[PDB]
Amino acid sequence: SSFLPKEEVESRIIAQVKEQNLAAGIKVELSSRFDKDLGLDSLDKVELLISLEEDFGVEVPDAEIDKIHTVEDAVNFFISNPSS
Amino acid sequence: FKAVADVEIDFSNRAVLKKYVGVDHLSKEQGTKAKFIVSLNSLLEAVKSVPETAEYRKAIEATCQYRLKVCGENNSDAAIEEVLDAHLEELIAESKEELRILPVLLESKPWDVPADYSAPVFDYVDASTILDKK
Amino acid sequence: SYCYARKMTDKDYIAYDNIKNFGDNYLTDYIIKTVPKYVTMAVNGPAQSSVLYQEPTIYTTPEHIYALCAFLRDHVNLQYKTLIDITAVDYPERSARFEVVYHLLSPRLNNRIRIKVVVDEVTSVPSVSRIWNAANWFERETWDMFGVFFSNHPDLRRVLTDYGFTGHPLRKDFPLTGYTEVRYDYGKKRVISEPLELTQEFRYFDFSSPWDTLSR
Amino acid sequence: MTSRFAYVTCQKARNLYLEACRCLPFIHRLHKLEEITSLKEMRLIIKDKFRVNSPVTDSRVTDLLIFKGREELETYLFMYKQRHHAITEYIEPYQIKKLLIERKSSNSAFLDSFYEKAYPLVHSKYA
Amino acid sequence: MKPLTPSKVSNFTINFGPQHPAAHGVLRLVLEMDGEIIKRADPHIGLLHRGTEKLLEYKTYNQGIPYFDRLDYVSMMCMEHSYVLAIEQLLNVAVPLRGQYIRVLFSEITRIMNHILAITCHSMDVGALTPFLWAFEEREKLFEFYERVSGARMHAAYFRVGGVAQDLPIGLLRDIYDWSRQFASRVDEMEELLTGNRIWKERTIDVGLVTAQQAWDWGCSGPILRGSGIDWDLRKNQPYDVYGRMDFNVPIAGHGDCYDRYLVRVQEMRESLRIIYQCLNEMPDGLYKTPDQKVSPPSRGQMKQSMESLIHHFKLFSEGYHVPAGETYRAVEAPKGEFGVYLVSRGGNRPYRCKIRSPGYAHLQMLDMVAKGAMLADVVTIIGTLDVVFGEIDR
Amino acid sequence: STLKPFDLNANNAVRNGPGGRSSIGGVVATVFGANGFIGSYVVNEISKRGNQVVCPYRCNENKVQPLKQMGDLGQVVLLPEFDIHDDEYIRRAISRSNVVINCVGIRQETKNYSYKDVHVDFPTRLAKIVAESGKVERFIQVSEMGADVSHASRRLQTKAVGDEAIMKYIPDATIIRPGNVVGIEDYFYNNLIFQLSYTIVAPVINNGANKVQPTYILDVADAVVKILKDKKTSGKTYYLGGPETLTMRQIYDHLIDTLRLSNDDTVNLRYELAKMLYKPLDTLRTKLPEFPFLGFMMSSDYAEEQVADSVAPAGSLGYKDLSISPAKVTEGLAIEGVRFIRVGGYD
Amino acid sequence: VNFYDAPNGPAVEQVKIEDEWYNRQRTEFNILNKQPSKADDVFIAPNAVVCGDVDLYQKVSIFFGAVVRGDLNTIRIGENSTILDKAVVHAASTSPTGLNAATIIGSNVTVEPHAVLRSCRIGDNCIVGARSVVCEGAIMHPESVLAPGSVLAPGRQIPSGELWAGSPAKFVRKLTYYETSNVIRESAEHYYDIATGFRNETFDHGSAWRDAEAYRQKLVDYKEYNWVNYREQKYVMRLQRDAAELEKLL
Ligand SMILES: NC(=O)C1=CN([C@@H]2O[C@H](COP(=O)(O)OP(=O)(O)OC[C@H]3O[C@@H](n4cnc5c(N)ncnc54)[C@H](OP(=O)(O)O)[C@@H]3O)[C@@H](O)[C@H]2O)C=CC1
Ligand SMILES: CCCCCCCCCCCC(=O)SCCNC(=O)CCNC(=O)[C@H](O)C(C)(C)COP(=O)(O)O
Repeated sequence: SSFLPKEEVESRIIAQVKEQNLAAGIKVELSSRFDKDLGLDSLDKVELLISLEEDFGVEVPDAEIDKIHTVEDAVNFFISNPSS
Repeated sequence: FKAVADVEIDFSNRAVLKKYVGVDHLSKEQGTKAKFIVSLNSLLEAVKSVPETAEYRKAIEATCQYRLKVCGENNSDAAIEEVLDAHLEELIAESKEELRILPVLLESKPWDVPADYSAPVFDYVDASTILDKK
Repeated sequence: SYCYARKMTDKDYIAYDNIKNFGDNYLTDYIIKTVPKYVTMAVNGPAQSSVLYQEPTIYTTPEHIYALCAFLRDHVNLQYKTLIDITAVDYPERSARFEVVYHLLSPRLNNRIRIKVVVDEVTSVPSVSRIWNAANWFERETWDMFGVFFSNHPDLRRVLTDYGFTGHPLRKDFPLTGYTEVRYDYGKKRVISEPLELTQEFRYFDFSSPWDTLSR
Repeated sequence: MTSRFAYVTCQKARNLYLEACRCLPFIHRLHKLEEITSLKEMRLIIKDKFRVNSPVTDSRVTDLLIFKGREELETYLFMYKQRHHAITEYIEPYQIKKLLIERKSSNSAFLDSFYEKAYPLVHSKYA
Repeated sequence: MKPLTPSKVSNFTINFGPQHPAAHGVLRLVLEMDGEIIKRADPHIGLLHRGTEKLLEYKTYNQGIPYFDRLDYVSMMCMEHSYVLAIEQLLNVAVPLRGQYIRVLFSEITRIMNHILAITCHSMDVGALTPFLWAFEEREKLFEFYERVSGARMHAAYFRVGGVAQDLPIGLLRDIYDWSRQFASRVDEMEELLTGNRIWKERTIDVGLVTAQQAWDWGCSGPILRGSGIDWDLRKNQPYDVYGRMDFNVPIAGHGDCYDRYLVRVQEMRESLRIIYQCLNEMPDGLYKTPDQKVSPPSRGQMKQSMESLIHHFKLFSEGYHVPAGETYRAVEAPKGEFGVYLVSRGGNRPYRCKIRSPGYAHLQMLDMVAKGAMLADVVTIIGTLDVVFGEIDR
Repeated sequence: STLKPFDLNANNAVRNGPGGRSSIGGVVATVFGANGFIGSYVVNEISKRGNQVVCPYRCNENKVQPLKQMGDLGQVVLLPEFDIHDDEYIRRAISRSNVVINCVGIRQETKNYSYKDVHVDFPTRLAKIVAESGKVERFIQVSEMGADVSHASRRLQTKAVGDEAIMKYIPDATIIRPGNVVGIEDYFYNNLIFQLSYTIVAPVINNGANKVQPTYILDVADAVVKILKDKKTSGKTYYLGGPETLTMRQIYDHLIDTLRLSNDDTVNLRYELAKMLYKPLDTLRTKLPEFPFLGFMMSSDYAEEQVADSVAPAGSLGYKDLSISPAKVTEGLAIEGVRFIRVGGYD
Repeated sequence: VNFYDAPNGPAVEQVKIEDEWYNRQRTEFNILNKQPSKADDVFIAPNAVVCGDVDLYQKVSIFFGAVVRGDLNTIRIGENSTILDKAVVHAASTSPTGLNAATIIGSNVTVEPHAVLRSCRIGDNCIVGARSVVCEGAIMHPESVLAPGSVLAPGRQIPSGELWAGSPAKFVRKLTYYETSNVIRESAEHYYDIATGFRNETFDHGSAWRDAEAYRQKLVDYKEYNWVNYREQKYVMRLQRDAAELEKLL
């Protein structure tokens, strides 16, 4: 279901994740919960999703925002979606 | 009152008066006595939903009985207007307006209160009464 | 109901005798007996209509305000077709600080009634706009000046205060002069808001006498 | 129509923030703020505006605060407030903070305020 | 299997800014219009909100009277009158008959100037400028009466608790009577230019239609009620001064359009002239302010000859009178409608809460319902009939 | 942030308040050239903080109208008749003043006043008058960056000679030397725009090679405040260049881009030709009154100052010593003014 | 009772079934916004009832007593498909499977008497036997036959070329080439011939209206007949309903 390469989208999402103040230092990769691994706040999570909105020209549902939890989950969401 | 129209019209015609003051806006119907009787009887039928020993129902029954009496002795529709201080059209609209709030009163049921309900009332006594005399 | 002009001549009377009596002395008792759940207490005092008469004041709770207002407007004997105004008074000494006041007119009864709902900062008062369309702006003003939230209002927005004003000015804890002041800057060619400075401070003159007794 | 096979708001502020972020481009275009500020840059200010009210925990106070923040957003969205208002109250202070160069004062916080004014509670203008 | 039907969309969210041929003051009006027809009107107010209500709380009762004069610059006397009536009700103070007559007389005079300004400024908004200038000379003659009684042409502050500040100067009653002898002819001159004019008729007929039910629902008062067929006047239904003695007839119209309200206002000017003539002929002799000197200042010779009067003067001009704890709402028939003050007293020398009920606030709220389906040009006429004053709307 | 005092003697006694319009700052200032572009912002900065500013001006009530709004009651004092040759008026102007700022300068010569008068004689005379008083504690003179004794242009040479005279009489004076100042009322971008749009051809001296360091007016105004808030700055010259060094061709191109001009209207009027076209017109200027048609751009001095690099010397004091980060003049708020004209979505 | 947003308007006069003195049943009639569509050669028996969104293709025959109710969802009957006597075709609002709940009948399909079809896909050249029930979501593939007295449970499938029988319908035998090619089509053609016959002796307006016209003429002669402008009354009723709906407080 990956419309575009997994490596590319992952590198891009982690590039935007690095832009946030924390979510870096020793662990910035997959399998990192936004609020339980990276120290991100919920508002910061929503803003990060909006920055990914600008990067990949595709919207995210709010209920999906309730469903998204990880760096794996966000890249999975963006690869799944045909507009990408 | 004084009409603000230069044109000369007869205000004792009892229809030119109603056309001038705009009662037709309130109701396009003519508003005869029989319509008033029907409206009062329909209000009496409606208030049956309210419990029998409810002060509101007794009030509506008393008011409807008073107005049905006033219709009784007075055979002239204008006489009813004089006694009730209203045009027959707005008297008829009155019962419908009462009908409108029956659903809202049956949802909250204000008449249900405990048998120890007590509403404190504070009353003002004027000094002019005491100072002038007792 | 609606005081449509009926009598062309000799309407010198203020109103009929029966209509005056029923509203001069039976109005509060009639309200209490007819709709007891809504009423918590009643005060008869100096009349709003006139100096000589006496007009009722009814205290009710926020939950019952909509039904009490609907009863007052459309009851055959009591037809308060008009909402004169809606007001709040801040009483910081009380736990329930705000007293929302409703003023009504019955053209048929030629009488005025005052309805009070006592709330606090957190609680909300249901909007009565469906009963009287005039309420919308009055409740918006009450929200602006005092901070009382009105539930189910079509669009509760500030009216009087400047755009971006967050404080509620008529609260007794709000400074008379406020917190900010407005000036044009030459450097930034914009009109800007700054913290308050007063060239001459407001002089509060304490005129109270120890011997006075009227103060409650 | 049946077979056995047939049938087999703690975050109100997050929603308000999402509404603000989604409405940001519209106010950028309505208020002609494209060139002066970026969307991400304003998205950063909005969080600080949200963070000032963190300590509250009562639900009712939270409701009032959310309603007031929605009003603040609606003022810009409906053109009640103007472009210069947006410049003065959000964009200019944020840009000023970035352009600020300050010497790390060796004196503690007490010494600096003691040198500055007798009553620390009184504000200072044009610091 | 029956086709559905789509609809059309409205745009053109105009902003109608402060605009000179309109009701005086600054009006910001946001109008949503489908083409040339308005679909929603949202008046933006607060442009003349001076915080009057909160300022009253920091002043003594006599110190707060000048606020009511400046709430409505067209009708000062009626505005301060409600405040003094409410303080009198709480204080239980009785006004002497001469002062009651002087209040009724000057209230009718300010009513007449208000109606003159309203009608001629409305005609100016339409585009006729001759009635406007023809009216300023009359309004000057009436401002001259004000400057005679108070020394201020506009903000007199003449009405006081328990009576009037000073007595009528000698020769005033004759001059007012002469102005009255010629007023009816002047009004007829104005009436011919407006009434009967085809362009005025076309501009005003069937514009701003209001029905009695709508007026009561929106809380309207005065000319708006009487142009729709409602025989309701506070001066008659709820008299507040020697108005009960006065003999005058309510003007009534039924259509509710702009023209009907204009005709009502002209007839109201005539009725006010009748009331003034009755006031002039029946003006009593005696005290103009209340004899009680614990609520009214003593006379100057009296303060200069008596110890008790000097004490009362000092304590009334420094502390002021103490109003007993209580609440009251007193309304007066202002020229623009019903103006009322809700005064809350806790027993001190300053008001705790002074709510002002604006007659024009509810009319501006009614603007949206009235100005639905109208045009950009009709808004000016509709605003003219409401006759809204924004210092009065924004307290 | 902690408010820093104006480092003036006995300020601690007089100063009181938060530092705003209604507060009391212990600075009484005589700003010569107040109605000018540079002077008005300096007056605004000083008066904004509650200080009193004396503004001597040549009789012109409409030109000095903005200065009236600058300060609270009695803070902005406008003296009606200012002449550079009148000693008694200068003494009266600086009577109560403890800081004097000189922003008086002429871009071009006229019949009444030459460069040598305004840029040399007035600084020397004012320096003597300030020196004899003793109450004046701080002196600030505003000059161009490119001012040098060995400069072809007469304006930039006379300015440096006047600065040296000021340094001789008052040793503790600070010489502020900003670059081409960008502002709403500036003579840099406004003249360039007028050249691009209402002139038949835009002559560019050489190919725009000359390098410049433009700075925003608010930065220079803040720099003046930082000079006055430190006594250690006295006796030093500060080259207040902008954050970015740009050639004149880049600025012309970027103005064309921001305004979205159809194409490039600039032409190559190389040097050695302007030196022949404008050379008689200078003699024309010295014998005729002020005329709007020709000025500043149409002079040999402008060509001579546009053939050199007006950039800060490497070893030099600047904004960093004053702890100010200059804002870019090609982006942000600085460029809004030219932006309002046209941006291609506009008209 | 009265649907005020009905496409043709509210009903000015509604008559009770007790007050009817004759049978007024219509063979094709409109249920609110759903209109049945028929071709020129489609035969509907006088007894038959067709209502709702039912689309009748060319050569469709609806025989006596058959009810085709297209109220909940769409019914489509294909070319030369015959619904025989007392056979009910109905559509469900939703199907259990989750597919479209329309009742689509293919071409040359014979639905034998008293067979009930509800929200099923019936393929071309199919026979549903007498008293055979095909439930919601059941799909019969083309050239398949369901024997009399058999039930297809919801969501079940009958493959092509097969004969199925039993209450839990099960495979019996494969239909032969001759059967599928000829006989299934031939049955539909025979019933088309019968329906063509019935159509040929049908008058456009048969002489049953005369009896009601006699009563109407008697009312006219005795001056009780009233002329009602139903269009204007519908307009007035809708206006009054809108005004009342605006007035109501709850
Ligand atoms: N691009 C710039 O703006 C830069 C400016 N500077 C220097 O700063 C100084 C001023 O800058 P700017 O303000 O732009 O120049 P302005 O010409 O705009 O200001 C000049 C001021 O001096 C006054 N003035 C000029 N000649 C006389 C005179 N003969 N007698 C009395 N007053 C006089 C003017 O008053 P009037 O209006 O009546 O002439 C005006 O107030 C100049 O020396 C300039 O070189 C430094 C760096 C760059
Ligand atoms: C240019 C236009 C700009 C518009 C500016 C609008 C600014 C609006 C500011 C209003 C601020 C509020 O609402 S404050 C809303 C009420 N404040 C509360 O604290 C309630 C619960 N708070 C929390 O959970 C955390 O503090 C929190 C960090 C919020 C995590 O958010 P989440 O609950 O998701 O987890």
